Amino acid sequence: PAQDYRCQLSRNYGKGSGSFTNYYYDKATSSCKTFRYRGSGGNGNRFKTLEDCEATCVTAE
Repeated sequence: PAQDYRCQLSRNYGKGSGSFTNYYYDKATSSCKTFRYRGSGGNGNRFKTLEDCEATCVTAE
């Protein structure tokens, strides 16, 4: 669960200014969940889908 920093990076949080809603890999649950991404200040490892996120992070390990 740490092949590369692409399985780490930042999540920021995702309050939302315009809200896009993408996924991010939350390393408190070690799984991909969603977040508004904010839009204007989304400083995180954005993932379009969790199946994409899980692919690299969760399944490539």
